[PDB]
Amino acid sequence: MEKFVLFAPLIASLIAGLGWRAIGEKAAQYLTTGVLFLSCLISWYLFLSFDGVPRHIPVLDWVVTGDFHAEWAIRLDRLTAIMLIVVTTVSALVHMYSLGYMAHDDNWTHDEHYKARFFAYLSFFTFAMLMLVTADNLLQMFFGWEGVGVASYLLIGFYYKKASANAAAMKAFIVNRVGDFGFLLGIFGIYWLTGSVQFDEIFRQVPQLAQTEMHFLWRDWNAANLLGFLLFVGAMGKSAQLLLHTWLPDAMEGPTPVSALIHAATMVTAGVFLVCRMSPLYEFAPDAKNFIVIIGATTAFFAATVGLVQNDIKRVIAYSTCSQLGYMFVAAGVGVYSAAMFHLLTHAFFKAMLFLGAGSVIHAMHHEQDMRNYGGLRKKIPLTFWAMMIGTFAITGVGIPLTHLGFAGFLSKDAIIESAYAGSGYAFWLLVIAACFTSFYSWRLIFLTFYGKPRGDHHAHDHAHESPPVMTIPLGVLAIGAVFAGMVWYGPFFGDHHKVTEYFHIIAAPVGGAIYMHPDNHIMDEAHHAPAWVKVSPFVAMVLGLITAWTFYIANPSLPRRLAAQQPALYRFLLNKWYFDEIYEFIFVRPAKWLGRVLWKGGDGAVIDGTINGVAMGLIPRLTRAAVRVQSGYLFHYAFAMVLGIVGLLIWVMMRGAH
Amino acid sequence: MTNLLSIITFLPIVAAIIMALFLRGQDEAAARNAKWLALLTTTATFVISLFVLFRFDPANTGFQFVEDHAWIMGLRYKMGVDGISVLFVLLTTFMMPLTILSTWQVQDKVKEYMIAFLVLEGLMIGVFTALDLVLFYLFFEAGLIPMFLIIGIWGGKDRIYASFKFFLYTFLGSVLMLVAMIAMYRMAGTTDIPTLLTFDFPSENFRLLGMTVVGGMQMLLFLAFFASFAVKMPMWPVHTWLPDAHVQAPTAGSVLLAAVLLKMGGYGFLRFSLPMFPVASGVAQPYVFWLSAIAIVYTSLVALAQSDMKKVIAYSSVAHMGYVTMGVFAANQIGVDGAIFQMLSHGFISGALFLCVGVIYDRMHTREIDAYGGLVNRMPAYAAVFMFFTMANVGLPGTSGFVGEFLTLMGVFRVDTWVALVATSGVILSAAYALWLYRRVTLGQLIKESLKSITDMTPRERWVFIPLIAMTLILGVYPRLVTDVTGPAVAALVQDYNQSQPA
Ligand SMILES: [Ca+2]
Repeated sequence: MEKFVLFAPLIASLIAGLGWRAIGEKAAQYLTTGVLFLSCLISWYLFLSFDGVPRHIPVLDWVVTGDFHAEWAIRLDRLTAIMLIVVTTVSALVHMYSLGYMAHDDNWTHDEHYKARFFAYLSFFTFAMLMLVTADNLLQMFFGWEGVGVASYLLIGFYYKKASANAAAMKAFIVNRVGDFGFLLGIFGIYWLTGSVQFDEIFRQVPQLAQTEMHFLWRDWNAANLLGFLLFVGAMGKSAQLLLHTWLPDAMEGPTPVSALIHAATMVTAGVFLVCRMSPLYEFAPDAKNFIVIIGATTAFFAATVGLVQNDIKRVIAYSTCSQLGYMFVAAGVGVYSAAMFHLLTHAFFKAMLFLGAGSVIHAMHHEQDMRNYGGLRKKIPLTFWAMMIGTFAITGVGIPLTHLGFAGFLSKDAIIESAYAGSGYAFWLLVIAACFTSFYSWRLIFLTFYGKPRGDHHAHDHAHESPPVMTIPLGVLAIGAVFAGMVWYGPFFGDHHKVTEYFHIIAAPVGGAIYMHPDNHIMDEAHHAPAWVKVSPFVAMVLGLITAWTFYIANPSLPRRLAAQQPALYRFLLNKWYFDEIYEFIFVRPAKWLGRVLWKGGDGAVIDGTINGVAMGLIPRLTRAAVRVQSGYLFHYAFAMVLGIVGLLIWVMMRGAH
Repeated sequence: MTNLLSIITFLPIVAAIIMALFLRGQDEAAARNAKWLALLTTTATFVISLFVLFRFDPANTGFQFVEDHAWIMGLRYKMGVDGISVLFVLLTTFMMPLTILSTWQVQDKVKEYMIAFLVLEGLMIGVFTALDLVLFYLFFEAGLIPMFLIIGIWGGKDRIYASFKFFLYTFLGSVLMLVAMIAMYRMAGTTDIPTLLTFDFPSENFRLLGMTVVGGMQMLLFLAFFASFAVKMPMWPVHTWLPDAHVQAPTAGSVLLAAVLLKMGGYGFLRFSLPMFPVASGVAQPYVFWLSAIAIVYTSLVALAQSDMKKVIAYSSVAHMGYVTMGVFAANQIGVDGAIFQMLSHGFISGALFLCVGVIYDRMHTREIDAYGGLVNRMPAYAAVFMFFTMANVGLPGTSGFVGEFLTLMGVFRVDTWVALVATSGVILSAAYALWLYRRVTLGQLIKESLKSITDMTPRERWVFIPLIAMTLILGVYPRLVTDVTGPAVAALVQDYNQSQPA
């Protein structure tokens, strides 16, 4: 039953991807879309019927060599069941949404066929993420890890005739490879310290790992801290965390349905999930968690400021995902992994809707993506307006301040902000400030597109119309999650310590549970006991950013233009996204190309070949010319040589003496 | 069925002699006969070598299928296989039928082309079956002759220089190994490889010229063999023959040059350097580690700078062999198993990539990257195949490329973390040059009149690739098909290496 969920999407993708010609494009699209829905139902049944006893379903042996063994296997615990409904639900919806969004594409000429290929890529992308989240060992986690990398590269560069898409997909693969470099070094370290790559066997040995010193490069390190850091470098790349983030903004070059799947279900959630799946190790690594928070909190702030000034609709939502994933890393760092998963689960719902909502706008607006040309549109697109509004409500966290009643992201974000206060003063303050910036760019997105004077070319504006039901029903189903999901799962994830324990079926060896929390950790409790000025600050900052957005676009709409002129250097800094790309091109790309040409022409050509050719073709021919010259043809010279030979040999015999 | 190794070794050579004698005519029908005769011969050799593969017993770490006869000058003709060398026989016989099938459109001196490949196969197989020290050297060096002519007659515009550099560079390194083989022959009084595997060559230090020779006689013998296998592998910096020979050879020549002949250097390390000179190998481990780490980084950056598509693939091979060298000299079960897997895996992937170059070389007669672009628009099947092997070339999990890379890196980590960190960066660098080459050649718009009418892969071309895609995926998903065979033999090899280390 679990195997069907895992392997059905792969089989559908193979049939649709390679054999759509035999069975036609339409049968291929329905095969992938239909098979996803069936797995989504099986995922929900697995999720709502889980009794709390993790299951281990073996499939095949992958790599066996001496004492090293990793297997194709399926583990089903609370974490796996959670990720199942998140992956399959959003993937199933994205397949349905794609049936209309890609119905007639302007990127391709009518000769070219793309519909069957696109749906095969989505099914395989689903397969890779499913393989990642059901992993029983660190190696299979890597396969899915690299699997989403190649599926994303296929989909981010779906429009292979667009040089911008081909560069963007290439960038995503390379940057995520930089993350996989640390991941791999963590896997090597774990195997040699514990003799296994299986999660349970690793967790059993974690307490000794915390007291272990491991040599690595120039010094010895606490094993747990080093390994936690090395595995986190992988999570930073996959979740587009700070310093490994530049690939996510450019993933917009792909189709809009791909952005939703990357940003809410498959790619970015992998990093947080790894942190939560590997919590039995991060609980015994005090210093690794410290670094997770600083990265997590700085990313939330960094990605919030950049979203303030971006003008492309998807790139605003692109940075929102990075900032939102900042929050979930703070929660795991402070030691509350249920809250990290809680926000991950709720984030999947309203983030998918926001992207599927923005696809409708782009689809309706004749595929224009610059918000500067998006005025009005509220009456022209009724349902997309409200779905986007609900998405804004959830991400901003519109609720009743001191109660436990509101949209999805209201509850989950408050849990993280409460935990941040108990866990790190650095974390708590950056998050609320980011929470203030979140409200501005979220509502700035609404006012620019769904309000004001119809702004930009009237042709599309007049022709604007609501997209067909196939693109709106998935939005509707998502809305049923971006309102009730937070209230539905608050208790089991964050509400009561006993409630959280049984849900996750959690010094004793940190094994048997979906997550682990060290006994000395009480941040979850201290979050509940936190004062009231903590529990209301998110509502205050959210409102505060809202009023600025209202003040900046409805009333006195010239304030946004004037302020940049007052502080212009700070306008460029945000607009250029803090210049990270330019720094990398200077420090990594250009030097690497220059280094290769120097080694190619200077090393191989001038030093190594220059020497070899210099001897083979310079020296030996020079000795040949001397030999030819000495063969003068004069008889008296040849006799001289014979006499020199005898005289030299006689000198040799004389030095040895009579004896 | 008692001389199976002799049959698979000399059957291709005998067929070449028959073809040279009893095949007449230079018209297309005469050429058409030569291609069919070669294809049936290579297919026959592969089928017979499957009997070896399936009768082979992995649990037995001794030599199987052994045949021994008297020979000249007091030597013996002895052949056999074990878990370390059986798979290199099957790889050779597997690539040969596919390589023949890819030459089906060659019209220039076809009968002579087929003879050179048939002779080359027999000599390549002998390298892996020989169990006599001199017999190994005979097949090891005899292979230079047909390859010298394959590059010279059918190569590119620089083939005269490439063929001479290939022969003389390789010849220079192996003559030093010949003198070491004569010395081992005199010390042990035998050329029997099984007997030399248990002999203890002296390792007590002595002084030679102005330096101490750490490792004594073993180090001197080790260095002679290292010179031969380092150039053959090739290792950095003795690699600069490969970007000439592999590039200037005909496509079929490049396939066998990269898929098979490179493996003779790595197999040499597993057959001789580690078993017969363990003390010297332990001493040389630090230097081999950094030469191999340098090779991965150095040639990965050099590949990124190439303007010539075939040269990118050529330089890629040198990086991939860097993993093999590290894995061998990590001298633990994980590293050595990864090294053998990496060698076999690189055979399918590198060969396939050289066939991908030939597909578009045949149509356009150029190797400049900038002469292509947007080929996906006219060549959908090619872009899919080229993409698959591009991804295998960057060690993507699920393809056989990942397994060999992963295990050699983890075996080295156990010994040296600095080396493993530098070598592991190849995953970042391999993706860089491999993806950039694929993008610049296959993706984009078709904006050149020359490429406007380009055709897609023909059915024969598609069928050459399908076996290579199968092996890459099968071994990527089920590598146990390889490690079950090599497991027990590597375990015994690793154990002897440990028991010989100085105490
Ligand atoms: Ca031995």
